[PDB]
Amino acid sequence: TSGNLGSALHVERTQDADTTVQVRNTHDTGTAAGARFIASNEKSGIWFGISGTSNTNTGLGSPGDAYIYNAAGTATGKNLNVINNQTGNIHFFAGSTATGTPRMTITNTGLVGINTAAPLQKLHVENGNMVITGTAPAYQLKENDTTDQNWQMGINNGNLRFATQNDALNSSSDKVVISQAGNVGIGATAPTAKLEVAGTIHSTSGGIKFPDGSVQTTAASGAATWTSLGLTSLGAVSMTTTTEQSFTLPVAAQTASQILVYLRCHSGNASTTGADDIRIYTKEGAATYDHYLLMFPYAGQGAVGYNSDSFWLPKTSDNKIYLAHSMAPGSANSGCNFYITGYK
Amino acid sequence: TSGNLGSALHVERTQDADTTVQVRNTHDTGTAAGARFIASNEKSGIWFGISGTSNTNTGLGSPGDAYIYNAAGTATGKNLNVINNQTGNIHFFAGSTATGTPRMTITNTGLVGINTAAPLQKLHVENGNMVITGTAPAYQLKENDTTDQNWQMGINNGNLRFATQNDALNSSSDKVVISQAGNVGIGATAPTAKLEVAGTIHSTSGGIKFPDGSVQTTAASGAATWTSLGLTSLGAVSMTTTTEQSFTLPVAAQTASQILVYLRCHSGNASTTGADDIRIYTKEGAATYDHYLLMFPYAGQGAVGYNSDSFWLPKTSDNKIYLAHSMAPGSANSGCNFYITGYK
Amino acid sequence: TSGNLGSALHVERTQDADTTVQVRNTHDTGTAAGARFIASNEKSGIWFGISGTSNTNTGLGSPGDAYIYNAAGTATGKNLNVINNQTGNIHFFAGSTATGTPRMTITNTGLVGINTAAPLQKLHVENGNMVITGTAPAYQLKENDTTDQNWQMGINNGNLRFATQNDALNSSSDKVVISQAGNVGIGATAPTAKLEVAGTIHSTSGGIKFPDGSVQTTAASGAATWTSLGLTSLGAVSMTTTTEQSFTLPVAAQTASQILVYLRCHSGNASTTGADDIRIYTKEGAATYDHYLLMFPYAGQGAVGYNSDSFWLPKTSDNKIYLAHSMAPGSANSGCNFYITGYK
Ligand SMILES: [Cl-]
Ligand SMILES: [Cl-]
Ligand code: NA
Repeated sequence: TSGNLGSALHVERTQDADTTVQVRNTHDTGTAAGARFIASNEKSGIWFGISGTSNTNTGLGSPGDAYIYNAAGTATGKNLNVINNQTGNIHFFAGSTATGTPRMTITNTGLVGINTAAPLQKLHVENGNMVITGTAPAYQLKENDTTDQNWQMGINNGNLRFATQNDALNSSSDKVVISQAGNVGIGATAPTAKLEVAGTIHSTSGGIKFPDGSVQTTAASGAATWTSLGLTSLGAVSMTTTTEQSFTLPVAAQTASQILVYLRCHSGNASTTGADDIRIYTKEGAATYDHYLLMFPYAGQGAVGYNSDSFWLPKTSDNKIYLAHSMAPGSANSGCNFYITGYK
Repeated sequence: TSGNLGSALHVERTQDADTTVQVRNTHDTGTAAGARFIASNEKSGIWFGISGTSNTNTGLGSPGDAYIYNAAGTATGKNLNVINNQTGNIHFFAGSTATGTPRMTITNTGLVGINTAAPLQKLHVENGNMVITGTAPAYQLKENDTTDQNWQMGINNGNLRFATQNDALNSSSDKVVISQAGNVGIGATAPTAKLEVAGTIHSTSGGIKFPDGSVQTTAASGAATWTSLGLTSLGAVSMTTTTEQSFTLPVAAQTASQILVYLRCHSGNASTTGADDIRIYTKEGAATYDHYLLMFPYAGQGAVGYNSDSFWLPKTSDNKIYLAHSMAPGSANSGCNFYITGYK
Repeated sequence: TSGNLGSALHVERTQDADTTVQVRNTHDTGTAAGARFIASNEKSGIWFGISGTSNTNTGLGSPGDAYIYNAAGTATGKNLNVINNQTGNIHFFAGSTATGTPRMTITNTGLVGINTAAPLQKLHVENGNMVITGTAPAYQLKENDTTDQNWQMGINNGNLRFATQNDALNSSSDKVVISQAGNVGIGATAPTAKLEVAGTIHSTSGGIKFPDGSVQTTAASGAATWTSLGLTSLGAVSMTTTTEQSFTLPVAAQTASQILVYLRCHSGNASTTGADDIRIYTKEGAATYDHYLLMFPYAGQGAVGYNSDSFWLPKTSDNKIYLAHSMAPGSANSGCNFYITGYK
């Protein structure tokens, strides 16, 4: 050996010039003219050449085109393999020599760049857009470590559709839609509102701003109208005790948030004298919700005093309402009538 | 014929070895050295070769590179056609022999795979990402069966923009935006809220959860303040009938949801005796909304009883409010005054 | 010269036919059989040929395949350059001759079409889908005029993730997520609601529709329960003036929206006679919020009249509440007690 690291037909000439094997045909008018090299076996073959400037064989291309043609012959299923056993790239230059920008590049590590020789991802389009077309084209994302939990962004009937997809990529399930109108739907598919959500909407912080006056809300709801019950008595009121009196709410209101009650009292020639702050209230455990009505009996008087109030109380879990005299007025010539008149 | 299914220069040798035509140039230092085959017509030609390891002709590549070069000559508009007339693939291998993973594959049915020989879509990037770059690069989706109802996902000024697009792909109309801040806007373009929607937001089910206390709301709105009208009388109250009395609401409140009213009554030496549950109410068709005030005249008495209440009633479509004595108290030494004092 | 615009081995024949240089090997059974052209220098070389139908050299492909093979030799880092110095295209045809649809096209201006010879963008997939696969594959959009303000649509654990990204494409920050469940989150990452927004939600117009009854809301919030204070006196009421009396709200309610107050009055043998419309109100600048309670003293009477009311008033910025007699009733045998009983 020498340690110096450097055929049926062999053409060799050492020179500061291309050593060239040329095939040539200058016939400018023959429909079948051309020049080409062919490598073949007994079944098929591969051709490398250029057609004449009047060549009509569209199987190879247009007149004057160049071609690399792997023929059919009697062979089937054959590949054409383009192989760079090198750490360089495969460069495709079109409309320039190699001094131009490579239109496409396949690096030695598998990356593919369009309009860039240095791709950053497996496919990288430099300084340009991408488009896909069809009757329902979709950009799909297939996750390999999971099973049938894939995604896609597609178009259908002008609606941009974000849909899940299976590992076979053939059973989409629309989850989000945006129409040409600009309306978005999440679980809806014909979004009429600017944003329809077929489900609960949650503000984790901040709450909800409104458009008429930029109203900011982070609470709940209220009311405006109510169901009347007329003068539905809650029971007899004792006039002789200052202890707590309970009353059971009508079944109809046992499902309400608020109840409206009416308390009326009168006193003529009473058996006591003094100010009775009647307390009306509902209970949620320790908490109470409290209203008062004044009843001032004056013993012996030849007249009749009277008072009433109508007010709202929270409807609580125990379905009761309570009443308590601060001073027992007495039943003599006096009265106290307690009614539930509405609920909501 | 035989049924056995199997040139200006013809090189044939049947053998268990490559039959080879070789051109060769070992000049390692010439700036113009190389070896190549050329097929040409009278206008242009195509070269297949390798340059010398000191070749400086950058039109073909870097020193020592291999090349397929379709020349310009005097020909214009010509194609280079790479043709596999076979049901196999076109394989591009870079950095390996054919025993490696094909970097790119073009199947016989038109599918293109990067890093996979078995693509599932027309373009399929196996085990890698895709990126597009520019000053406003966009992934576009063109629908062919429709006319100018296309979509795209682009970037502009750090904002991810989902915009409709025409079949010419040159007139985007932003519909959704997400900023680097993380804010989303639907019909807005400078989203300040975490989610701005230039239009109605609809919860089809579930309603709306809140962040302070996880409040869940599926209703509407209420109030807190109101417009005062002072003591604006609603009209004279008859003291002599138990039939329904109507009164017309002031024009100012005819647009409100609720009205606040004040009813006062007094009775001295009256002409009747008994409990009068005065009923004050508003009407929506069959429905009524009802309050009561007690008035207990006592004939002959040398004193004056008095009562009043101030309360809210729904403002209804007929713009009226009504009053009804359960017992006519009489006008003698007595009075009933009815006022609308506010609305909201 | 003539103005007419039209080698170590030179093969030329002008004819209406291909002028052909052929190399051929019909050995159908040799594991090493093949036919090929080779261009080489002293380090490496490039081969163009076809393998025998029993050729086992997988480095070139499968038996009978055709190949363009840029060899390793003693050369490193070398490119294979495919160059069309023409305004035409580079066409890749697979499964057809050039009369078919080009599977891939590289135009002279750099555009790349799959299944189309006339691409509209730098990369254009005609009548087909695109898919990317991996353990977390992403479609990325890199903006060049800005610095580290890029976007991407990826998949991770079945969740479609819209995340910002840097110009190095290696530090994603999830901003929007959609789960296989169909739930969307903006700033959340495990969306439980159909739409979670970790921040304020803004309706620029239209407001908010609801699902139970299609309720439409564009306002704010209300209440239902409240904090009781019992009978907490607001101060002494003067009985001798019709001028405005102020009272300071308890510190506990100075942070509330509404306050609930209780006013009681009684009158026996008074020193005046007439109707006193006691006015109770809160102030926001010019605006007042007004309730009234009737007190009708009757001088000399041998009885005691009484009245009370309990009602809600807006809690205003000045933390005061006010009271005003329309006629001073007098302190003789009479009383007026004013309490704040609740707030919310
Ligand atoms: Cl009275
Ligand atoms: Cl009262
Ligand atoms: Na009274």
